[PDB]
This record gives sequence, structure tokens and C-alpha cells, in this order.
Amino acid sequence: SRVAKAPVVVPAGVDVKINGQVITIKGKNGELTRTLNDAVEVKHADNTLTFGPRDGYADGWAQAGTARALLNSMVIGVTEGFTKKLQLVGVGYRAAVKGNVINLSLGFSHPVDHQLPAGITAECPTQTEIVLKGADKQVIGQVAADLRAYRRPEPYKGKGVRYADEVVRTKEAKKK
Amino acid sequence: MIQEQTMLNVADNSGARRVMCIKVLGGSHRRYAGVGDIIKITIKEAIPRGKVKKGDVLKAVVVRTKKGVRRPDGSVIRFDGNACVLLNNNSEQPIGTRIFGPVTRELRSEKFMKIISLAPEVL
Amino acid sequence: MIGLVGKKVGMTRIFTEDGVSIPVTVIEVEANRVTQVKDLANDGYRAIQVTTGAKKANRVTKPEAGHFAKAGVEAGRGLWEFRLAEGEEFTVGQSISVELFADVKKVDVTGTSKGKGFAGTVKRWNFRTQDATHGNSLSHRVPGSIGQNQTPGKVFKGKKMAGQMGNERVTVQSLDVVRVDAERNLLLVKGAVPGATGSDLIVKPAVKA
Amino acid sequence: MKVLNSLRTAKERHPDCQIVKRKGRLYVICKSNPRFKAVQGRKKK
RNA sequence: UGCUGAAAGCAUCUAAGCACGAAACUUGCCCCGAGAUGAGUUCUCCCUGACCCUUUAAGGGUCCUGAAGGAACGUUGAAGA
RNA sequence: CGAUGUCGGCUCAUCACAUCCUGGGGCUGAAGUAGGUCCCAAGGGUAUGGCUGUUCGCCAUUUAAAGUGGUACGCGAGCUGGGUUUAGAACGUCGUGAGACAGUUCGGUCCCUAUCUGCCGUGGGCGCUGGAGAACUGAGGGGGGCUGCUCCUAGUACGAGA
RNA sequence: GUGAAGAGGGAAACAACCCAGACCGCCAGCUAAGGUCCCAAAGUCAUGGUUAAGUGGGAAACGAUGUGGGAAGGCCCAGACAGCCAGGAUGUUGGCUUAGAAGCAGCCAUCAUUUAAAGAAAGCGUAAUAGCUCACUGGUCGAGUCGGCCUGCGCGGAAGA
Ligand SMILES: [Mg+2]
Ligand SMILES: [Mg+2]
Ligand SMILES: [Mg+2]
Ligand SMILES: [Mg+2]
Ligand SMILES: [Mg+2]
Ligand SMILES: [Mg+2]
Ligand SMILES: [Mg+2]
Ligand SMILES: [Mg+2]
Ligand SMILES: [Mg+2]
Ligand SMILES: [Mg+2]
Ligand SMILES: [Mg+2]
Ligand SMILES: [Mg+2]
Ligand SMILES: [Mg+2]
Ligand SMILES: [Mg+2]
Ligand SMILES: [Mg+2]
Ligand SMILES: [Mg+2]
Ligand SMILES: [Mg+2]
Ligand SMILES: [Mg+2]
Repeated sequence: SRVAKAPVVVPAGVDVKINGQVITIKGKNGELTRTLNDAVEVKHADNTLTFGPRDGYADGWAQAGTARALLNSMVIGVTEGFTKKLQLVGVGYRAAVKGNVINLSLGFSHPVDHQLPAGITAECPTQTEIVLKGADKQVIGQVAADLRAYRRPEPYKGKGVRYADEVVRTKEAKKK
Repeated sequence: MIQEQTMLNVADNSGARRVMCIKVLGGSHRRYAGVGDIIKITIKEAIPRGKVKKGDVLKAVVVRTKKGVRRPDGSVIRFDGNACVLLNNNSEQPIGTRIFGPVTRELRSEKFMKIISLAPEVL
Repeated sequence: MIGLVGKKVGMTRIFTEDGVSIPVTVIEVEANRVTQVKDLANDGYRAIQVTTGAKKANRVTKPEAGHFAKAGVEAGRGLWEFRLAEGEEFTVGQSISVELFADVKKVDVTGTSKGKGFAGTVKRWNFRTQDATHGNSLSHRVPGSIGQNQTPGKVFKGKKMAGQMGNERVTVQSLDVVRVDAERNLLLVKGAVPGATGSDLIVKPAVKA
Repeated sequence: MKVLNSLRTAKERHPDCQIVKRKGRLYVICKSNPRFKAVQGRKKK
């Protein structure tokens, strides 16, 4: 609501398109389309989007705040874009990209081949560093976590896949 | 085709002469032991000064039976009685040091290699 | 794929170059001949209908004859259907021989099992027997109690009880196929298949791995 | 995690302890020191 | 277990939206199965004479006809009280 | 009370789940191996013996496990008859006695040709709108659904090491 | 009081509860308890509200930003709430109870300075350091925010053949 009432400025270059609840936002860095909750009415005037509830829906403001937030990060997507970096920690752990597949050596018998969805692109600047780049903030998050899930950090040596920003607390083993 | 209560002669110099099978090992409700299979035994007769004694409880592997063994082309090899070789309970390795009577190549089970080398005749 | 209809000839053995004896069932497969193709438009589903064998003219009813005549194929000992896998296509009167199994490693074999008549629970359901002595009165092979007491006051449906045993359809799965020879109309599969000598068999490539 | 028909205590075992109403049960999350998680409930019937 | 995410500027797996998740469930395997009276489909086969009466209606009866097929008899069956 | 046969066994089972094994998950005073504790989960699986009438329990030895309970403490017109209430006999103890014990001990008759319901099989009849021979579609129903060890990956991750 | 010795209507079924006391006949009419979407006779009635749990249509101590109504209060453009930037200093490495101790366990007290504030501590942690964050205050934002009271309806607590 504090979030709904806050207009999002759409910069020069981004093209907003509205058809009822179906929004489409095209930019220099892609095009995303989202369908807002019925209870959300969105308006587009000046070079800004503003949000508000809609008569008859008991939760419009919560919905509207959700809507606001999403579009704010849709616009960021097709302009600046999002980057999630993970990194591997542990001996033998390595990774590489070929085309759109991230090849993970993570101490298993079989190596791991992870396909990538549309919009997400990968780069390893280091055998132990994965940089995702993309416009759908949800999609990079699903992917970044999918990769992290192949080997969650372990609490005794921190080994595994972690978000670069991530805090991993270690602990001591049980005394004898 | 050995079960509980079955009596076996003994194909080694462990000092045992007659043992009874008191458990067929290798699965819940398992009914029969055969050549190569491990059984649990109590000792019913032993010589005076051997490696084992009357009433001792251990494991042993069957190396000859009357029911015999089938071979892959249909042949059968049968023996005039049922015999076993006693094995230390934990290491399941033979207590004795010599083996008597023929044994079968069904024994080429790694652990019982010592039995085939020592064995006079191998069928 | 489709299967074929055959006749159980009997069992034998094949010896291998290196000493294995493989026990084999001999299944006879004469050309299976297509007597009707079914499609979505006319039947709602796709399948072929086949016959195999031969039948006594004097034993062929008039309907039966009109039916084969449409296909232009001779009477057979019977008719059987096989479902099609889209793209599978056949034509009326086409002949299918046993070379269809030439490169299928295992088959499921279906038959009508030998008939054992009214069988008791010991043999039919492997019930265990009561005491042979120790005072048993007239109750050595009988089934025992067949329910509880006032609650539920009934026997539950499905109770394993005595009754007809055998003479039913049975499918045996994933038999190795040991030899195919159309020149002699033979299919050999490893192991036993249901039924007595003489009876019709259905062979289908095995649905499992 | 532990269950509990009362969070008055398990909610304050730590600064990052929260309390949330996922599906229709009340969970006490604490994603730093997980051992302090709890729920009030245990499923449908 | 998670993503995105508000109500609640933060947080939050959930409220909208979204990825996973088990021998349980629905399938996939085998058997029965259209009395499925909701009695389904497909293919094939067989029947092409008149007359009387009443209460004239999906009426009753007579003569002539008697198919396809079904059964019957008989020789039987690794089918079977 | 003009009769609902009692313990235990044997046969045969069926359900709940407050789960024994197997499956999935959270925490752990979880290094690993292995454990502890809770959550989900009821598909299937879930010991032979020595002793006593035993159920139980102790013991022996297995096993992945030897689950807890409902079912007239499931199941005698299904079997047993070892325990327990007939009559015989004795010991101890009690009584003057006859006899008694809820103390022991030896012996000591277990029916029923299934009408109905229920269930397992198996036919007859009529129907399904002219009759008939087949082959089908598949609404629905049933069955199945257990797991061990070893090999590799690897003597690798982990560990001072074992 | 009812059954008993009492029928009829309701309460699914249900002597003893609710309504009500059957001389007989009727293809008339009003009612009672109790009912009016269908089975099933009568409102898918009007009107103003709650509830989202199929609560309704089983159950407690206790639990919780579920939601409705009410009356008060605290803080706040001298800038509150949250968030984020900051700092969190010196007597004092704190003397001292036990073998360390530097708030670093336990008992004792709980003083003091520089300031914008900063506890002889808040609790993780511990060979001593520690190297974390906070309590409290300066900045940023910019208008609300906090949690007690009377009360309505709901949530969890809630496993059986
Ligand atoms: Mg027969
Ligand atoms: Mg008798
Ligand atoms: Mg007898
Ligand atoms: Mg009975
Ligand atoms: Mg009943
Ligand atoms: Mg959920
Ligand atoms: Mg009576
Ligand atoms: Mg449970
Ligand atoms: Mg397993
Ligand atoms: Mg016994
Ligand atoms: Mg004895
Ligand atoms: Mg009983
Ligand atoms: Mg009797
Ligand atoms: Mg269908
Ligand atoms: Mg009534
Ligand atoms: Mg009166
Ligand atoms: Mg009505
Ligand atoms: Mg502030």
C-alpha cells in the first residue's frame, strides 16, 4: 500500500502496453508479459504507472502492492536486467557452460547437466563461479536456486553451491 | 538340502565330527541351505584335542549334499552324504587347515578359495 | 507392435556352443492373414483383425464366410484383434509371418491355461493343511474359519475359497526369444508358456523391459 | 522442527524468529538458526 | 524444500502468481468386464404367400411357409461334479 | 438363565494407525559410518526354536523388520482339548465329621445331512424392440505392489586416525 | 411432569424430550411444536449486518498481525514505526570469587569519565585477544505508527478400527 501508492517511472525506451489485466513491457533488454490480479486496476499516464484497488475486491490494496512491485522489476528487467552469481566450494566442484547448459561436477558419480530456460543466460568466469543474467526476476531466482539445490552448503566446511551473497555458518563437530 | 535339525559330517580337520544345523542363514524364513550356503551349527561330536568342542556354536559352509547340484546343461552331481566345513563365526573363514573329500566348483566363492585348493578332488 | 497368433507345439531344449542348455517352448506361427482393418472413422480405434490356420468348409457358418469373403482370405481356426500404434498400417488380406519377431528380444505369451477342475483351497490357494493326526476330525484339507464372528456376520467378498482352477487366460511376460524361422514357421521362446499342447497362443512383443 | 500447541515461547527463542501462516498452520520460521522452527497443528485428518 | 511477492516501506513459500516433492492416490502391468436395463460399436448372414373373426388394436385366430442359425443324436477332449 | 460354549493352540483371516521394516522430510549435543527426536506415509513385508497349557515372558539363533491394537479378549453347527467347573484317587492345610481349598497332583465321552442371508465356483431363463454368427470398445471390479547381500563410483567425500 | 395405561405432529430412526389428549364419517378451513433450494408440504421471501472455517455439520487447558464493531491511550513534520547509512567510545586488558577472563561461567556490587549516544552489559561464541550484531544516539526517508481494554464471527489445539 505504501508500495502500491508509489508510482514507477517508465524510462525513455520502454514501451508499456495494456489490455485489461494483461500487461506487456518491451525494452532494450527483452519483453515480459504479466497478467495482473483481477482486483488490481493499473493506469498509465504521464511516463508512469500507478496502482490502486478496484471496487468490490476485498484485498485490492494487497493485490495492488504485489502488482506495483512486479512491474517495477519487469521494467528493471528489460532495461538494466538481473544478475545472480553462485559459486562452488569444495574440492573437485567445477562448472562450465556450453551453449545453454551448465555442467556441474559436484562429487557425484554422474556429472550433472542443467538445462536453462528461455531468458536466462549463463557464464562461468572461473571453474567455480556461475553468473546468471536475465530479465525475469522470478526466473533467475528459480534457476539460481535449482542450481544451489544440487548441493546445499554444508555446515561443517561450507562445501557446496552457494549464492555469492550468501552467509554460511559452519559449526564444530560433536566432541568425540 | 539342509535345514534345522539336519546333521552333517565334516570335511575338515577342525576336530568336529558331527554337527547339527540350527539356522539356515541368508533371509527371513529361509528354508534350505545348499552347497556354498552358510548355516549355523552346534557341535554334537568332537575328537579329544581339536580346535572345537562339543556344544560349541558356530557357522559352517555346506560343500556336499545328497540333493546335489544342477549344472547349466542339466547334469546333476550328488553325494552319498551331507557335509560342511566349519568357519569362525565372525571371520567366516575356515578353522581347519585341511579339507577332505571332493568338493564342487560352486565354491569358487572367493572366500572359500582356500577350500578348493586344499580340496583333494573338485567336481 | 502388433503380435501374432500361434499354436503351442511342445517343449524341448537347445544346447549352446558352450554348454548351456536352454529350455524352449516351440510355438507354431503360420502366416497370420488380415481379415479386417479398423480405423478411427469407422470404428473409433485402429487395430487389425487376423485369422491364421484353416477350417472345415462344412464347419464354416454362413456369416463367417461372408466375413472372410469380404477380405478375400480363407477361413481360419479363429479371429483375433491387435491394436495399432499410429503409423502402423496394414491392408486387408495382407499376410504377416513370424519374421516380425526377428529382432524383438522378448515377448509376452498368452494362453488358455490347463484346466484342473474344481480344486480345493490347498492346491488352489496354497492353503496350509491342518493336522494329519493329533486328533483332527475330518478336517485335514478344509479351509478353516472363513470369517470372524457377529461382527461383521458375513464373509467378505473375495474370500479365497475352493472352486474352478485353470482353463483361464494367463499371460507370461518377458520371455527371451531364442529362435525365429519362417521357413519352418517356428518361434522358440525360453521357458514355459500357458496351456496344453495344441492350443492357440498369442505372442506379442513384450510390453515391459 | 518441533510441533507445539503454543508458540509464546518458541517465537522468542531468537531475534530472527518470525511466525508466519503458511497454508493454514502457523509456522515459526528462523532461517539462520533453524533448530528453533516450530508449528502449531499437524495437517488435516 | 523453494522462487517471485504483497497486506506490513523491512521480512514473508502464499494472500494473487510460480518450480519441486514419497512405496500412499490416479495411471502404467495381469485378470474379469455391455444385465454398462446408460443393455454400446464394427463385420457378416437369413426371412419378400394368403385367409377368417371381434371388442378394430402394437387385437385374436387359421391355412400355407419353417431360413440364418441354434440345438439335438453320435464319436470324443491335456474341457469337466 | 424355556442356553449367546470358557483360556491357549491350529486353520483362516479382515480393519485402525497411536508405523516395526522399507519410502519421503525437519532438527540434532548430525564429521563420516552409525545414531537420537519429530513430521508425512498404511503399498507391501513383518522369525524358527529350548521351557511351560499358556497368552505372555526368559533363553538360543535368525531378520530389513520380528510393529501396537479393533474384530463376541476375530475364528469350536471349522479342527484341537493341553489349561479351566462334573463325577475316581491322593498330598498338604482346614474341619469332631460329612466334606472343603480361590492349593498341588494322577485319570477323566467335544453332535448337528445347510432352508435363508453371506461367500467360492457353475449353469438355466428373459431381456437389450426382425432374427442370427462373430470380433470388439471398456463404464466399472479385481489381482499385483516385500526386501537382502556383493560389485563399481571408491578405499573416493569425510575423517588425526580407525 | 411424561411413559407406564396415550394414538396424532416434531426431534432422520428414537416408551419417558417439544407440540398435543384420538366417539365416528369428510377429496373443506385455521393453527401448535417444527418447518418453507431438491428428495419433501410451505419464502431460492424482503431488509441490515457477520463468517470463508463447508466453521455451520463433534471437543479443553493454552496458542496466534484471522477478521467485524466500540471506547480510551503512547510516540510523531522539534520528523515517530520499519528499513538503510553511521557510530556503539574511556576509567578499563575491569578489580576481584575459582586454574584463564580482557563485560566473557559464578557471587558481590552496578560506579565512573569523552560525547551524538554507548550497558563494570545484551547473548552467539570462546586459549587470551577475539573478530560478529545489538541496547542507546547522529543521518536518510516522509506520515503515520505502537499494543493494552470491551465485544462479534471465525483459526489451531482434533488420532480408531
Ligand atoms: Mg482339465
Ligand atoms: Mg468324533
Ligand atoms: Mg481324520
Ligand atoms: Mg462361531
Ligand atoms: Mg449387517
Ligand atoms: Mg503446501
Ligand atoms: Mg431361544
Ligand atoms: Mg500418522
Ligand atoms: Mg529401500
Ligand atoms: Mg513348536
Ligand atoms: Mg527335546
Ligand atoms: Mg474369544
Ligand atoms: Mg465339533
Ligand atoms: Mg472410457
Ligand atoms: Mg417419524
Ligand atoms: Mg379425546
Ligand atoms: Mg416443496
Ligand atoms: Mg527509524
